[PDB]
Amino acid sequence: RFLKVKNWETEVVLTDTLHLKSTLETGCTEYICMGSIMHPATKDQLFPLAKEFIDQYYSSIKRFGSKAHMERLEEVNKEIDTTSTYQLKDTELIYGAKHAWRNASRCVGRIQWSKLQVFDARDCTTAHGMFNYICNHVKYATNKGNLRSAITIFPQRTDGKHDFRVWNSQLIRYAGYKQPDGSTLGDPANVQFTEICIQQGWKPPRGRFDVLPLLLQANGNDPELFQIPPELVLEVPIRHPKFEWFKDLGLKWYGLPAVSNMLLEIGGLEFSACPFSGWYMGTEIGVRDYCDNSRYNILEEVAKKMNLDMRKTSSLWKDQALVEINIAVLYSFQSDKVTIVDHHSATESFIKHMENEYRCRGGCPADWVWIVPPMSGSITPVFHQEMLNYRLTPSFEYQPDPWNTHVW
Amino acid sequence: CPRFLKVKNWETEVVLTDTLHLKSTLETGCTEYICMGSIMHPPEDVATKDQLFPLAKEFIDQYYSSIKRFGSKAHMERLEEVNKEIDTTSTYQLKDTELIYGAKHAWRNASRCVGRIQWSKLQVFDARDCTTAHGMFNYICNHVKYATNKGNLRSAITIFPQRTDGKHDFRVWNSQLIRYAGYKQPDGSTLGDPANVQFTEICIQQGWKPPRGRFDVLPLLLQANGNDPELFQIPPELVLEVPIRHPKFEWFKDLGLKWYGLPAVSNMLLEIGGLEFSACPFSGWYMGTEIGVRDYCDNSRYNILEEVAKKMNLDMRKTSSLWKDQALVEINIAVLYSFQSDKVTIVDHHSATESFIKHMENEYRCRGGCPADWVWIVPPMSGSITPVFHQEMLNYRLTPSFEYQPDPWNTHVWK
Ligand code: HEM
Ligand code: HEM
Ligand SMILES: CNCCc1cc(C#N)cc(OCc2ccc3c(C)cc(N)nc3c2)c1
Ligand SMILES: CNCCc1cc(C#N)cc(OCc2ccc3c(C)cc(N)nc3c2)c1
Ligand SMILES: C[C@H](O)[C@H](O)[C@H]1CNc2nc(N)[nH]c(=O)c2N1
Ligand SMILES: C[C@H](O)[C@H](O)[C@H]1CNc2nc(N)[nH]c(=O)c2N1
Ligand SMILES: [Zn+2]
Repeated sequence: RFLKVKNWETEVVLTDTLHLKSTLETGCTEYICMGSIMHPATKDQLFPLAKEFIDQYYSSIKRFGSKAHMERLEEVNKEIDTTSTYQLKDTELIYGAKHAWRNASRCVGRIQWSKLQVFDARDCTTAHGMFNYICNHVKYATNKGNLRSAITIFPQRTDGKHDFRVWNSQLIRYAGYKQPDGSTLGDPANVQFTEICIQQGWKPPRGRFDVLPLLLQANGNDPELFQIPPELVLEVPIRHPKFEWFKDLGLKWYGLPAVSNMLLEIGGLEFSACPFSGWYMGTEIGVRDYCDNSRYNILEEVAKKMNLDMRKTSSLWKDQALVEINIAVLYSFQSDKVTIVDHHSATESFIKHMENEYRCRGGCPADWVWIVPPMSGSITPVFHQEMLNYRLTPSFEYQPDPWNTHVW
Repeated sequence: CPRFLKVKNWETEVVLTDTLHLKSTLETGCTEYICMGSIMHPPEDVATKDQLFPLAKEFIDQYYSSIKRFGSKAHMERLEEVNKEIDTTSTYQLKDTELIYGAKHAWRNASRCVGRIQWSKLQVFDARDCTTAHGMFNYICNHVKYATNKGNLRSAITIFPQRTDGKHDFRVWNSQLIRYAGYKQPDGSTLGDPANVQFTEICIQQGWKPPRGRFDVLPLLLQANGNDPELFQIPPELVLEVPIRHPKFEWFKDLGLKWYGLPAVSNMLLEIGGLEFSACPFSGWYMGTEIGVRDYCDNSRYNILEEVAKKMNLDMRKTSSLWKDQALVEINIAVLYSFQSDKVTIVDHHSATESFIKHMENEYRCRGGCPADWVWIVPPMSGSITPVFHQEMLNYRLTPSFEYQPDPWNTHVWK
């Protein structure tokens, strides 16, 4: 069936055909919707999946059923038959990575999807190799503040006992320390990871914003610690354009958001190590990272310096402080010429991106729960935009944390 | 389908277990290959006898289970009595006790409502003896006066006769009992509430003489027994309003904004045991954001962000200054302050979302679940600093329920 989606602000109606191509389940059924749930090979499995991907690749370059296409099918078939897997061509790898981003239903930044620098690291064999590759990624992506989207792809999974993994959840994150008095210093999101680094030999500064070491696992071996050279770690001290006292809060963040714990799937092949990076939407830092109760939780401190009456919730003192923090963050990044996008501009771009995809591609899978910003929702255009969510491959998937799997 | 489904709160780590979804009745619109969770809405004929029996039995069973008389003599007798009614008259009538139970539970089952901790405290007004629009007007006026209660608002529903053949429907044509007019101007601009321009035009055609102001309370347009609808003015003394002022910004009053105290939705259909109540206005009290974010700041509504921001002397040329966000917060601060000052019941979005979490938890424990639509439950501003943002929810449709129905002017056969 052709499915329609309406924008209730502009009354624009798009028609979705693309969803007809998905073959992977979403978690919902006819009788129960799980749209707010965060997470609901063999030779015989592998070839149909490879064939599907090869087919859409040669279809994408307008040479479906070509001599080259047919040969590739045969090439891939023989290679699965004789090795229980196959290797992607470089062109395929790049096409696959861009489309995993394209298909990422939860990403509001996908207007950029085809500007992705793809680093092929499939010849890597050791944690030291991974560290070199990651350093180059970071240096290239940071670009002195003029951030550039990139992904580095390490060797595919083989038998499951020789996985490459980046144990860090992002390449750059701050440590979190569980205090004697039961509280938390630094980032409470990373307390467990920090403890593993400590246990593995990392000597913690025990400050509020200590950059974590890289913890890297190659070919299924024990992971090894590495310090990212500090000149590669671009950071922004947070200040406020009106409140002189804001800089006295001591807040800072890092410029490069680079998620490193997801799994890239292309044509049935699994890439368990594929750190990918872009640039920040301000709310990621200013709302979630700084103001989640289970994160840096700074609302009370800021509201106090703002001298706001904090006794009753209906004074909306949290909401006032939230906006000012997010102002400061955008101002700080912009003053230091570090790429950042505000949630108005970002969501705006995403609506334009949806219109592009519906025209040229017949749809765009999108997850309203994640696309709508964590503040000021309904004064952004995506709030009023009906979206259809469905799962297309290639894709980025969640995977279990390595310390639950690995035996040393 | 699995017997136990789990939901997690990502802030508190609390994990709840849902068994109530097993009692789900109609489809959600999703399939296993697509999710329609952000779609707003995923023939003139009525239920046949065969369609009607199992729906009635289902409801009667559920009623007697609730009062701990399942399998009792009374239960079996009521079953038999209902069965005979349907067989000889192709429909049946609810007992008052059943009617009150069904109405309370349609609210309890309303996945999009954040206010459901209050569900058992609902004043049900039985208007199934109503025969004319004048009578509907009498019932609606009494409802408004009772629910308003001089500002100490009390939740209530008034239930007009159920549907019979579908050519004799009772309808309130208004979408809410109390709403403001909108008037499209020859030059393309709108006066009043742009959301209501269509309904307003209908009223004007029906004879209404419009004041043509910014906040003119609309007349009731009331359809009894399938007849042409009739106009009635609500006695202005029955319409509680709050002028919007600001605890710090003295100039805020000069904006001349006000809103009405009583949110009373009147265009939904109540379904109980396969019976359809097409006219069933229900009312509660407001969450601030319903007025301060949506009513006032939606672009296709009153759209006041700009004018407020200018009076705040904000720099408005760069979106990254968050002038919209800054203005939005102050507007919502004003609304809560004005209502509280005038002692009209209102709830802020922090308090409401916290109550709903406690409510949900209690429902999971005492009922085996609580259907919730995250896309509607999370407030239109400051989402993640409310506890519902981090709460996984399962959405599914239980009966009795409130349902959408077609706009009456689109279907009505004019006499
Ligand atoms: C270029 C600028 C980008 C911006 C502004 C952006 C923005 C965002 C935001 C705000 C989220 C929600 C994050 C959260 O709340 O945790 C997100 C999710 C996501 N992004 Fe993007 N993103 C960008 C680039 C990219 C790139 C380059 C990739 C991959 C090559 C990517 C893949 C993803 C994926 C897979 C998710 C969802 C992960 C999940 O399911 O948990 N994004 N993005
Ligand atoms: C008592 C105080 C109440 C509060 C604070 C409250 C709050 C809300 C809010 C904020 C919404 C979202 C509205 C929107 O964005 O359009 C909503 C929706 C809804 N409420 Fe409640 N509500 C209350 C009482 C009631 C009552 C008494 C009923 C019925 C007996 C009810 C039934 C519903 C239904 C059916 C919806 C969703 C309508 C739809 O699907 O479009 N509510 N409520
Ligand atoms: C409490 N937060 C946990 C939610 C989360 C989990 C995982 C994983 N695995 C991955 C996630 O990725 C979000 C993401 C991914 C990529 C991003 C890029 C490339 C840029 C950007 N600005 N934000 C991103 C944000 C998020
Ligand atoms: C502008 N978009 C309108 C979306 C909407 C449509 C319908 C219908 N039909 C009914 C709706 O009801 C929302 C609602 C219903 C009852 C409420 C009560 C009883 C109290 C309250 N504070 N808000 C309500 C809000 C909303
Ligand atoms: C497209 C989207 O489903 C639509 O804008 C919804 C989103 N969530 C909402 N949530 C509430 N409470 N009220 C609404 O009117 C809407 N509108
Ligand atoms: C329970 C709920 O699904 C969860 O809190 C989600 C809601 N929406 C989100 N949206 C974004 N962008 N990021 C998130 O981490 C979340 N968390
Ligand atoms: Zn769904």
